[PDB]
Amino acid sequence: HHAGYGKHNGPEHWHKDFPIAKGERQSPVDIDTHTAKYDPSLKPLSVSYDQATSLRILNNGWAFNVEFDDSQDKAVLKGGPLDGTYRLIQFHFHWGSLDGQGSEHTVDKKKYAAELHLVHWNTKYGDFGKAVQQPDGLAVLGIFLKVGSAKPGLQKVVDVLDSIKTKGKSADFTNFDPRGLLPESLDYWTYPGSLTTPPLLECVTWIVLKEPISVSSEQVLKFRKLNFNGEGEPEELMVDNWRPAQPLKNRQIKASFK
Ligand SMILES: [Zn+2]
Repeated sequence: HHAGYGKHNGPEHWHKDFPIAKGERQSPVDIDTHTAKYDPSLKPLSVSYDQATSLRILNNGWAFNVEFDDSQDKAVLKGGPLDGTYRLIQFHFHWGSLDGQGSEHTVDKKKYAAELHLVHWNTKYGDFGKAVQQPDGLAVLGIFLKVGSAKPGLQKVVDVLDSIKTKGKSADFTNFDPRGLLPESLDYWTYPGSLTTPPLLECVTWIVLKEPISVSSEQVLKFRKLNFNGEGEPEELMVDNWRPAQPLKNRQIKASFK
């Protein structure tokens, strides 16, 4: 009996096992576009994914992760609010049971159909395990998904989902280019936050892009065919695996644009 996204083990229960759930810098949060202030000190954001090396895709009962080889300095995120180099380790999505919900962060209370999280860790801390124990250990690039035209660069991911339908299943996923999941503009809000799943460590600098990518209804539907459960157990569809907006508390969201 562990945390999850159900009525008896959902986000509202998670504080019992993880007190930090009611912390001072939890995510996600609602982004009030009118209160977010342009920050001149922010340097240009640099997303260098040309040498990215994907290796596997895994259904971990919470989402599916496309894992990358981070044993070396290849796919990195730098600049913006960021000091030093952050290495891409994995990316995953959160999505809903319907197009009207699914994203973790919200924009003026608006909920998107889904949200992509590209997770990177600060190389100054040597490894991901050590990085999550630091306030500036992680940088997560957040990208909203809306339903409309299909995203060509996402189809490769959609096509393998049938092979990792249940919790614990994984499949080879080499040569996938994450650049195909990026929107045209790199305009972003930024604020200090957490992991959005247990253990909810407040080790994350959040970079959330303003421009959404569009995915087809067909692509998201195949998201919704995944299972939270393991092979051979009662089918629980993997839908609404998102944590709701959390109190902003003593934080300010900064904008990279005007
Ligand atoms: Zn996430």
